[PDB]
Amino acid sequence: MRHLKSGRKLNRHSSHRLALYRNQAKSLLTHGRITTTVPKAKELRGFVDHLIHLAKRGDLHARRLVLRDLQDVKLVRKLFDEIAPRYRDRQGGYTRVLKLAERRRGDGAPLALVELVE
Amino acid sequence: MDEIRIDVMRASGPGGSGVNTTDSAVRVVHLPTGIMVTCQDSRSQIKNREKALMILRSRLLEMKRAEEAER
Amino acid sequence: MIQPQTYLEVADNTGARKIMCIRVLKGSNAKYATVGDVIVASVKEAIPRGAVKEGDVVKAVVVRTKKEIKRPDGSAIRFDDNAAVIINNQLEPRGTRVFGPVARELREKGFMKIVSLAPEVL
Amino acid sequence: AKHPVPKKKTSKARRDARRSHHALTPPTLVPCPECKAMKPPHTVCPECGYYAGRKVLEV
Amino acid sequence: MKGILGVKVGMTRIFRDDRAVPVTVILAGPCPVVQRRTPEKDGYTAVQLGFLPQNPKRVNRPLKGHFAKAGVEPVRILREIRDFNPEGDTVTVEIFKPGERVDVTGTSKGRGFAGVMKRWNFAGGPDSHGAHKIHRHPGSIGNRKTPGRVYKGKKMAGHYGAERVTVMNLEVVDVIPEENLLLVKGAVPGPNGGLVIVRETKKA
Amino acid sequence: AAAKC
Amino acid sequence: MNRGALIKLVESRYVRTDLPEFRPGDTVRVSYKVKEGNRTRIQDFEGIVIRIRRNGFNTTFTVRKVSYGVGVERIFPLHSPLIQKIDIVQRGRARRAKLYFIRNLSDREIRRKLRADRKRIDQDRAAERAA
RNA sequence: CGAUGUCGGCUCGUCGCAUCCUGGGGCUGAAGAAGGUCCCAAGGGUUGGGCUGUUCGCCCAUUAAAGCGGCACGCGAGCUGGGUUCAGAACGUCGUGAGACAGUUCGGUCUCUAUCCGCCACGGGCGCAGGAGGCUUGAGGGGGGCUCUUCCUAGUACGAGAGGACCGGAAGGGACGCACCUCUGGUUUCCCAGCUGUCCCUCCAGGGGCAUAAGCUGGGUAGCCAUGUGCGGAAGGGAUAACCGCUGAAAGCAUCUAAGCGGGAAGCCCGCCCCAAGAUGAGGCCUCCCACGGCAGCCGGUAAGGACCCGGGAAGACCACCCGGUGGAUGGGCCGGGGGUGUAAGCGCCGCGAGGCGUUGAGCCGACCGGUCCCAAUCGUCCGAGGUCU
RNA sequence: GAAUGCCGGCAUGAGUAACGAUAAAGAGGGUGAGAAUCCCUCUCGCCGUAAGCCCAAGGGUUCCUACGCAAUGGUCGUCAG
Ligand SMILES: [Mg+2]
Ligand SMILES: [Mg+2]
Ligand SMILES: [Mg+2]
Ligand SMILES: [Mg+2]
Ligand SMILES: [Mg+2]
Ligand SMILES: [Mg+2]
Ligand SMILES: [Mg+2]
Ligand SMILES: [Mg+2]
Ligand SMILES: [Mg+2]
Ligand SMILES: [Mg+2]
Ligand SMILES: [Mg+2]
Ligand SMILES: [Mg+2]
Ligand SMILES: [Mg+2]
Ligand SMILES: [Mg+2]
Ligand SMILES: [Mg+2]
Ligand SMILES: [Mg+2]
Ligand SMILES: [Mg+2]
Ligand SMILES: [Mg+2]
Ligand SMILES: [Mg+2]
Ligand SMILES: [Mg+2]
Ligand SMILES: [Mg+2]
Ligand SMILES: [Mg+2]
Ligand SMILES: [Mg+2]
Ligand SMILES: [Mg+2]
Ligand SMILES: [Mg+2]
Ligand SMILES: [Mg+2]
Ligand SMILES: [Mg+2]
Ligand SMILES: [Mg+2]
Ligand SMILES: [Mg+2]
Ligand SMILES: [Mg+2]
Ligand SMILES: [Mg+2]
Ligand SMILES: [Mg+2]
Ligand SMILES: [Mg+2]
Ligand SMILES: [Mg+2]
Ligand SMILES: [Mg+2]
Ligand SMILES: [Mg+2]
Ligand SMILES: [Mg+2]
Ligand SMILES: [Mg+2]
Ligand SMILES: [Mg+2]
Ligand SMILES: [Mg+2]
Ligand SMILES: [Mg+2]
Ligand SMILES: [Mg+2]
Ligand SMILES: [Mg+2]
Ligand SMILES: [Mg+2]
Ligand SMILES: [Mg+2]
Ligand SMILES: [Mg+2]
Ligand SMILES: [Mg+2]
Ligand SMILES: [Mg+2]
Ligand SMILES: [Mg+2]
Ligand SMILES: [Mg+2]
Ligand SMILES: [Mg+2]
Ligand SMILES: [Mg+2]
Ligand SMILES: [Mg+2]
Ligand SMILES: [Mg+2]
Ligand SMILES: [Mg+2]
Ligand SMILES: [Mg+2]
Ligand SMILES: [Mg+2]
Ligand SMILES: [Mg+2]
Ligand SMILES: [Mg+2]
Ligand SMILES: [Mg+2]
Ligand SMILES: [Mg+2]
Ligand SMILES: [Mg+2]
Ligand SMILES: [Mg+2]
Ligand SMILES: [Mg+2]
Ligand SMILES: [Mg+2]
Ligand SMILES: [Mg+2]
Ligand SMILES: [Mg+2]
Ligand SMILES: [Mg+2]
Ligand SMILES: [Mg+2]
Ligand SMILES: [Mg+2]
Ligand SMILES: [Mg+2]
Ligand SMILES: [Mg+2]
Ligand SMILES: [Mg+2]
Ligand SMILES: [Mg+2]
Ligand SMILES: [Mg+2]
Ligand SMILES: [Mg+2]
Ligand SMILES: [Mg+2]
Ligand SMILES: [Mg+2]
Ligand SMILES: [Mg+2]
Ligand SMILES: [Mg+2]
Ligand SMILES: [Mg+2]
Ligand SMILES: [Mg+2]
Ligand SMILES: [Mg+2]
Ligand SMILES: [Mg+2]
Ligand SMILES: [Mg+2]
Ligand SMILES: [Mg+2]
Ligand SMILES: [Mg+2]
Ligand SMILES: [Mg+2]
Ligand SMILES: [Mg+2]
Ligand SMILES: [Mg+2]
Ligand SMILES: [Mg+2]
Ligand SMILES: [Mg+2]
Ligand SMILES: [Mg+2]
Ligand SMILES: [Mg+2]
Ligand SMILES: [Mg+2]
Ligand SMILES: [Mg+2]
Ligand SMILES: [Mg+2]
Ligand SMILES: [Mg+2]
Ligand SMILES: [Mg+2]
Ligand SMILES: [Mg+2]
Ligand SMILES: [Mg+2]
Ligand SMILES: [Mg+2]
Ligand SMILES: [Mg+2]
Ligand SMILES: [Mg+2]
Ligand SMILES: [Mg+2]
Ligand SMILES: [Mg+2]
Ligand SMILES: [Mg+2]
Ligand SMILES: [Mg+2]
Ligand SMILES: [Mg+2]
Ligand SMILES: [Mg+2]
Ligand SMILES: [Mg+2]
Ligand SMILES: [Mg+2]
Ligand SMILES: [Mg+2]
Ligand SMILES: [Mg+2]
Ligand SMILES: [Mg+2]
Ligand SMILES: [Mg+2]
Ligand SMILES: [Mg+2]
Ligand SMILES: [Mg+2]
Ligand SMILES: [Mg+2]
Ligand SMILES: [Mg+2]
Ligand SMILES: [Mg+2]
Ligand SMILES: [Mg+2]
Ligand SMILES: [Mg+2]
Ligand SMILES: [Mg+2]
Ligand SMILES: [Mg+2]
Ligand SMILES: [Mg+2]
Ligand SMILES: [Mg+2]
Ligand SMILES: [Mg+2]
Ligand SMILES: [Mg+2]
Ligand SMILES: [Mg+2]
Ligand SMILES: [Mg+2]
Ligand SMILES: [Mg+2]
Ligand SMILES: [Mg+2]
Ligand SMILES: [Mg+2]
Ligand SMILES: [Mg+2]
Ligand SMILES: [Mg+2]
Ligand SMILES: [Mg+2]
Ligand SMILES: [Mg+2]
Ligand SMILES: [Mg+2]
Ligand SMILES: [Mg+2]
Ligand SMILES: [Mg+2]
Ligand SMILES: [Mg+2]
Ligand SMILES: [Mg+2]
Ligand SMILES: [Mg+2]
Ligand SMILES: [Mg+2]
Ligand SMILES: [Mg+2]
Ligand SMILES: [Mg+2]
Ligand SMILES: [Mg+2]
Ligand SMILES: [Mg+2]
Ligand SMILES: [Mg+2]
Ligand SMILES: [Mg+2]
Ligand SMILES: [Mg+2]
Ligand SMILES: [Mg+2]
Ligand SMILES: [Mg+2]
Ligand SMILES: [Mg+2]
Ligand SMILES: [Mg+2]
Ligand SMILES: [Mg+2]
Ligand SMILES: [Mg+2]
Ligand SMILES: [Mg+2]
Ligand SMILES: [Mg+2]
Ligand SMILES: [Mg+2]
Ligand SMILES: [Mg+2]
Ligand SMILES: [Mg+2]
Ligand SMILES: [Mg+2]
Ligand SMILES: [Mg+2]
Ligand SMILES: [Mg+2]
Ligand SMILES: [Mg+2]
Ligand SMILES: [Mg+2]
Ligand SMILES: [Mg+2]
Ligand SMILES: [Mg+2]
Ligand SMILES: [Mg+2]
Ligand SMILES: [Mg+2]
Ligand SMILES: [Mg+2]
Ligand SMILES: [Mg+2]
Ligand SMILES: [Mg+2]
Ligand SMILES: [Mg+2]
Ligand SMILES: [Mg+2]
Ligand SMILES: [Mg+2]
Ligand SMILES: [Mg+2]
Ligand SMILES: [Mg+2]
Ligand SMILES: [Mg+2]
Ligand SMILES: [Mg+2]
Ligand SMILES: [Mg+2]
Ligand SMILES: [Mg+2]
Ligand SMILES: [Mg+2]
Ligand SMILES: [Mg+2]
Ligand SMILES: [Mg+2]
Ligand SMILES: [Mg+2]
Ligand SMILES: [Mg+2]
Ligand SMILES: [Mg+2]
Ligand SMILES: [Mg+2]
Ligand SMILES: [Mg+2]
Ligand SMILES: [Mg+2]
Ligand SMILES: [Mg+2]
Ligand SMILES: [Mg+2]
Ligand SMILES: [Mg+2]
Ligand SMILES: [Mg+2]
Ligand SMILES: [Mg+2]
Ligand SMILES: [Mg+2]
Ligand SMILES: [Mg+2]
Ligand SMILES: [Mg+2]
Ligand SMILES: [Mg+2]
Ligand SMILES: [Mg+2]
Ligand SMILES: [Mg+2]
Ligand SMILES: [Mg+2]
Ligand SMILES: [Mg+2]
Ligand SMILES: [Mg+2]
Ligand SMILES: [Mg+2]
Ligand SMILES: [Mg+2]
Ligand SMILES: [Mg+2]
Ligand SMILES: [Mg+2]
Ligand SMILES: [Mg+2]
Ligand SMILES: [Mg+2]
Ligand SMILES: [Mg+2]
Ligand SMILES: [Mg+2]
Ligand SMILES: [Mg+2]
Ligand SMILES: [Mg+2]
Ligand SMILES: [Mg+2]
Ligand SMILES: [Mg+2]
Ligand SMILES: [Mg+2]
Ligand SMILES: [Mg+2]
Ligand SMILES: [Mg+2]
Ligand SMILES: [Mg+2]
Ligand SMILES: [Mg+2]
Ligand SMILES: [Mg+2]
Ligand SMILES: [Mg+2]
Ligand SMILES: [Mg+2]
Ligand SMILES: [Mg+2]
Ligand SMILES: [Mg+2]
Ligand SMILES: [Mg+2]
Ligand SMILES: [Mg+2]
Ligand SMILES: [Mg+2]
Ligand SMILES: [Mg+2]
Ligand SMILES: [Zn+2]
Repeated sequence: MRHLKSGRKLNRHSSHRLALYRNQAKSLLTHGRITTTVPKAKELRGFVDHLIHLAKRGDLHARRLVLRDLQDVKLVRKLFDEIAPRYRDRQGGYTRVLKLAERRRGDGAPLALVELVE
Repeated sequence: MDEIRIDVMRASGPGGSGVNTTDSAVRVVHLPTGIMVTCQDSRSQIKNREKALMILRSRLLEMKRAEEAER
Repeated sequence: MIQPQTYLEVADNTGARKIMCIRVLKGSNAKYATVGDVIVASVKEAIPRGAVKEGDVVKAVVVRTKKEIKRPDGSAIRFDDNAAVIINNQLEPRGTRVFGPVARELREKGFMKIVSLAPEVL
Repeated sequence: AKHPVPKKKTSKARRDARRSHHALTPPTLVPCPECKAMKPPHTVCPECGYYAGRKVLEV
Repeated sequence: MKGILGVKVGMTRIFRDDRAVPVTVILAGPCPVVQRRTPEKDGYTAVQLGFLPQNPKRVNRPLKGHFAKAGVEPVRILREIRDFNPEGDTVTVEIFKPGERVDVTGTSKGRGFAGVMKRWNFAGGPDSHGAHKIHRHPGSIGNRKTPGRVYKGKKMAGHYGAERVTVMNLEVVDVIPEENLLLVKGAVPGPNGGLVIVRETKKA
Repeated sequence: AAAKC
Repeated sequence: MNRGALIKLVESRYVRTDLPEFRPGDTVRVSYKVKEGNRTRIQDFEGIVIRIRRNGFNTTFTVRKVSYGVGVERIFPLHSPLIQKIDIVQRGRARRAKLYFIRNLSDREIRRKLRADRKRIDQDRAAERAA
């Protein structure tokens, strides 16, 4: 049973799944838009949204929190000085997920893009 | 024989498919005293019931011949 | 929650130190004994010249359990050990002193003399 | 286990009675309001790149 | 044979006479009478109650007509209470006073495909001493050539839960008519937010 | 394997 | 509906606010109404608060004490009407929220581990200095 | 004999009744209590341990009782493999010997994939003369069915005494069942903290990886849970069994019977709970649509509706079921509360220093109760009556 | 028409078991008719008395480069022993 459980497993153990969310956060904040599978996209939303929100806070603690996951002071600087300003007055939902139409040839995986919002 | 109970049951040890499924082992109980004799010397429940009853009597006889000696 | 094989300390001066439960005297097949329930036990450890001796098959009422006892007012009580007072067939204690606290449940179950002799009732 | 095995050859009638549930359902497709091309609903149109009225990606 | 429809709020406890009382809270009323089954017309007696107000944009035309013929605003749940003809045309928690006994019906929690241990309390297998991949298995399911089959109704694995369950003879601990709440002593089938039925008890 | 002896 | 607010509403006729705040590691004396065969007396139970599990009105706190040689733990619903009063006997300072580890400690070691919470002791003495 | 796997155990039952207990009886060498014996009764129940491979049996502690049998001595394509039932070894014994043994002793490979019937669950199709959305009747099934202790009556009846009821009425248990998560108690794979070694970022400080598929440790929400909580066995109606009668012949008496009538069981029928109209005998009610266009048929376009697709769900393997789809609080975010952890970083101060104090119940913070259209459920597509005959 | 016959062909089981260590993946860029699977970049994980390096046996062109993808590769393939 699975009653009222939050969180996909994406057929990974605890440390692989976390690392997966972290490397996708890195790619997303880096390029602004990434294509991945639909389930992964849906889970990256909140994991990344939270990081942007801490950037909106701007304090040193927040930065040190973000660096636990992103680890790249350059990228964290991009987050704090370019990305986060765009969202001062947006109240969450800095990310969006739109499903693509074609599937991966080699396994049929439904894809989607994840991107930052205007 | 009205104060004697006779139990039958599977035996012990060798005998392959036979010893597995045969009620060849006999117990005999003298119900007032409680003294018993068991026997699985043969493969026959009948030859074993006979040898067990014979021993139960011989033993009871000695117990009876011995309480008299004390007297 | 006391069952056969369970060891209990002896909270009286009979000379018994440790009894090992061998029967929960509660109906046909009670699985566990709690405070106020009588068990049968054998005396596994005793002290010299006491009334009971190592090997006797005695009765005893559980007075302290390590599993918490629940109560209608919504509270619960827990003791650091499992303890029992050795009794006779008329349910009276056989020693003359009860060591340590006992569950107030014993009162509502007919063990006043045990509740009386105990130093504290919780 | 003791290696369960088919007791009888399955007949043509019965193997095909089994596949009576195997047909594919054609893919759900709606027209794209922008370029009138057919595409699965709830996806960005892979032909013109529009979704929700606006352009979302280069095709 | 009074009854009402209701939703399960959750559990808590109150203190009544220096005692904790485990209670489930039910939001029962109010239930507009939508149709009355009569012997002259339906062959039996019962009242079709409504419960929970509905967005009329969601109620299709066959249902809108049904509601209209009664004068009732669209309701989400229609359920009957057999052998119950209330005087008025609205049934509320006030049909129960504290101290009465009720039967409560709900849809139990769904275990899905449930093993033979969780479903039927089977003892399962040993976990050591050589037990071979059978630790939660049912064991024998039959005899041999006689009867050479397995009985209908033989307890096996399969879906378990999410089925109608009535718990009987529950006590009514309190009735808060201000909020259509019903307190009931004990446990009631199903999840918080689930729909339940509260009937008068059939025990005596 | 086990045997009928 | 707001199911949580309904539960809160049901429970609210039973909520106390007359009891002092206390933390794990504090020493506390609970005055508890206890029925004894016939009558109702107040039996005190003083000891270290080794646990407070919080669930709103359903909060319970566990108090440990050694009594005539044997350790006794007694669980109390924090909003029980069976509680006459609670008196703060000492403020101890813990570093965790559940002090189960003191079941295996000596008297000396517990004294070493839960020293007097000077800060909340000066808070308790700076209070009542409201006349 | 081109194989029907053999003891015991475990698991899972089901049936018989020559009934171990519980219910109802007659006789008693039945005062009462307790027995004996036989009759009715198979609804339910029928404990845990020591020895032994054991079956069997003995023993300990209980119990209302610790029933006996059938089902390939039920059940190894369900498990076990202690015994039996290969090859090794030894003892006793027999044999000159090789070897032998219902003699003993130590050891000794038990085969991932279920085609058909059957069983447990879940769908798809078609049917139920118009098409639909709801709500239902219950033919017929299934589940369940146990019992003890104490107290009152009453220390009464009975009994020299010891001892000690019927009837009736309270209360409290054991086991089993169904549900539940408020409490008690678990878990809680990253919800928090602490800790070691090492490598790293960035030198300090602060962190991150790895030490398990959590490195270790202390805790831990929801959920799922029992050891925890609620509730169940009935009541009651009816017909009966053994048994006991009323009235009553044949047969002037007598007779429970031949005419007729009554009493009478944990059992039987109903009652309770659950399934159920594929109940093709395809039921009933409420509401909705409606005689469209083209030569009991075909073809088109629609109706009420439905499905697809999407956001989801204490629903779930897929399917199904339930909710929601911008006219929206469905999931994600954000906010407030709950809850856990237990006082973050940074700074200031004290200490030579490990550290300590303050800022501070701080900081972090899954799932819980909610709010909020910030993000996504865009936009749409297809199917779907015109009712045969008497 | 049968010999658990011989040789071959084709069925059934079945879209089933499985796809060979639970060291682990993610994205971006490129190429191409075609890319989860080839090339490049960044991030993550694993071995490190080895899962690195050098000899001897054995193997025998498998080495390097260009052009290729029918078959071989347990999928794919533009890649490749
Ligand atoms: Mg499960
Ligand atoms: Mg699981
Ligand atoms: Mg959720
Ligand atoms: Mg996670
Ligand atoms: Mg997997
Ligand atoms: Mg995997
Ligand atoms: Mg997989
Ligand atoms: Mg790891
Ligand atoms: Mg990158
Ligand atoms: Mg670009
Ligand atoms: Mg990609
Ligand atoms: Mg992916
Ligand atoms: Mg700064
Ligand atoms: Mg989409
Ligand atoms: Mg698609
Ligand atoms: Mg492929
Ligand atoms: Mg491919
Ligand atoms: Mg005989
Ligand atoms: Mg034998
Ligand atoms: Mg032997
Ligand atoms: Mg032999
Ligand atoms: Mg034979
Ligand atoms: Mg002692
Ligand atoms: Mg002595
Ligand atoms: Mg000794
Ligand atoms: Mg001795
Ligand atoms: Mg004593
Ligand atoms: Mg002591
Ligand atoms: Mg097998
Ligand atoms: Mg096997
Ligand atoms: Mg196997
Ligand atoms: Mg196989
Ligand atoms: Mg065949
Ligand atoms: Mg076949
Ligand atoms: Mg065939
Ligand atoms: Mg064929
Ligand atoms: Mg078939
Ligand atoms: Mg064909
Ligand atoms: Mg198939
Ligand atoms: Mg097709
Ligand atoms: Mg009240
Ligand atoms: Mg419900
Ligand atoms: Mg449910
Ligand atoms: Mg579920
Ligand atoms: Mg179950
Ligand atoms: Mg279970
Ligand atoms: Mg078991
Ligand atoms: Mg077992
Ligand atoms: Mg087990
Ligand atoms: Mg195991
Ligand atoms: Mg094995
Ligand atoms: Mg197996
Ligand atoms: Mg195993
Ligand atoms: Mg199982
Ligand atoms: Mg099995
Ligand atoms: Mg067979
Ligand atoms: Mg067999
Ligand atoms: Mg048959
Ligand atoms: Mg279901
Ligand atoms: Mg009751
Ligand atoms: Mg309300
Ligand atoms: Mg319902
Ligand atoms: Mg609802
Ligand atoms: Mg709540
Ligand atoms: Mg102390
Ligand atoms: Mg310390
Ligand atoms: Mg200290
Ligand atoms: Mg302090
Ligand atoms: Mg043969
Ligand atoms: Mg053959
Ligand atoms: Mg054959
Ligand atoms: Mg064969
Ligand atoms: Mg065969
Ligand atoms: Mg009979
Ligand atoms: Mg009887
Ligand atoms: Mg009787
Ligand atoms: Mg009699
Ligand atoms: Mg009598
Ligand atoms: Mg008789
Ligand atoms: Mg019976
Ligand atoms: Mg044994
Ligand atoms: Mg032993
Ligand atoms: Mg034995
Ligand atoms: Mg024997
Ligand atoms: Mg008896
Ligand atoms: Mg007896
Ligand atoms: Mg026994
Ligand atoms: Mg049987
Ligand atoms: Mg057999
Ligand atoms: Mg048998
Ligand atoms: Mg067998
Ligand atoms: Mg078999
Ligand atoms: Mg086998
Ligand atoms: Mg066997
Ligand atoms: Mg077989
Ligand atoms: Mg089998
Ligand atoms: Mg077989
Ligand atoms: Mg063997
Ligand atoms: Mg072995
Ligand atoms: Mg051989
Ligand atoms: Mg010799
Ligand atoms: Mg010779
Ligand atoms: Mg010789
Ligand atoms: Mg000779
Ligand atoms: Mg010989
Ligand atoms: Mg031999
Ligand atoms: Mg022999
Ligand atoms: Mg031997
Ligand atoms: Mg020997
Ligand atoms: Mg060995
Ligand atoms: Mg042997
Ligand atoms: Mg295998
Ligand atoms: Mg099959
Ligand atoms: Mg067949
Ligand atoms: Mg079938
Ligand atoms: Mg169907
Ligand atoms: Mg019709
Ligand atoms: Mg319908
Ligand atoms: Mg019905
Ligand atoms: Mg019926
Ligand atoms: Mg039928
Ligand atoms: Mg029935
Ligand atoms: Mg019954
Ligand atoms: Mg009396
Ligand atoms: Mg009288
Ligand atoms: Mg007397
Ligand atoms: Mg009585
Ligand atoms: Mg049963
Ligand atoms: Mg149920
Ligand atoms: Mg259950
Ligand atoms: Mg539950
Ligand atoms: Mg449950
Ligand atoms: Mg809990
Ligand atoms: Mg909870
Ligand atoms: Mg919980
Ligand atoms: Mg807890
Ligand atoms: Mg974390
Ligand atoms: Mg450092
Ligand atoms: Mg580190
Ligand atoms: Mg590393
Ligand atoms: Mg490493
Ligand atoms: Mg690792
Ligand atoms: Mg380890
Ligand atoms: Mg960690
Ligand atoms: Mg832990
Ligand atoms: Mg814990
Ligand atoms: Mg929890
Ligand atoms: Mg919990
Ligand atoms: Mg649960
Ligand atoms: Mg339990
Ligand atoms: Mg007459
Ligand atoms: Mg007469
Ligand atoms: Mg007659
Ligand atoms: Mg009659
Ligand atoms: Mg009468
Ligand atoms: Mg009658
Ligand atoms: Mg009864
Ligand atoms: Mg139904
Ligand atoms: Mg129908
Ligand atoms: Mg129906
Ligand atoms: Mg027909
Ligand atoms: Mg018809
Ligand atoms: Mg029929
Ligand atoms: Mg018809
Ligand atoms: Mg119908
Ligand atoms: Mg009808
Ligand atoms: Mg549908
Ligand atoms: Mg789903
Ligand atoms: Mg589904
Ligand atoms: Mg699904
Ligand atoms: Mg819908
Ligand atoms: Mg729409
Ligand atoms: Mg729509
Ligand atoms: Mg929402
Ligand atoms: Mg929300
Ligand atoms: Mg709503
Ligand atoms: Mg989700
Ligand atoms: Mg808090
Ligand atoms: Mg501090
Ligand atoms: Mg600080
Ligand atoms: Mg610091
Ligand atoms: Mg600091
Ligand atoms: Mg300094
Ligand atoms: Mg400190
Ligand atoms: Mg907090
Ligand atoms: Mg964090
Ligand atoms: Mg926050
Ligand atoms: Mg919060
Ligand atoms: Mg969050
Ligand atoms: Mg809750
Ligand atoms: Mg609004
Ligand atoms: Mg469109
Ligand atoms: Mg021929
Ligand atoms: Mg041949
Ligand atoms: Mg051939
Ligand atoms: Mg050829
Ligand atoms: Mg061939
Ligand atoms: Mg051939
Ligand atoms: Mg071929
Ligand atoms: Mg084939
Ligand atoms: Mg083939
Ligand atoms: Mg095939
Ligand atoms: Mg398939
Ligand atoms: Mg198959
Ligand atoms: Mg399969
Ligand atoms: Mg395979
Ligand atoms: Mg597979
Ligand atoms: Mg493999
Ligand atoms: Mg692999
Ligand atoms: Mg490995
Ligand atoms: Mg592994
Ligand atoms: Mg590895
Ligand atoms: Mg993987
Ligand atoms: Mg990535
Ligand atoms: Mg990738
Ligand atoms: Mg890649
Ligand atoms: Mg790529
Ligand atoms: Mg590729
Ligand atoms: Mg390709
Ligand atoms: Mg590469
Ligand atoms: Mg090294
Ligand atoms: Mg060479
Ligand atoms: Mg070679
Ligand atoms: Mg070559
Ligand atoms: Mg190729
Ligand atoms: Mg090609
Ligand atoms: Mg190819
Ligand atoms: Mg070529
Ligand atoms: Mg190939
Ligand atoms: Mg290939
Ligand atoms: Mg290969
Ligand atoms: Mg190419
Ligand atoms: Mg090469
Ligand atoms: Zn387009």
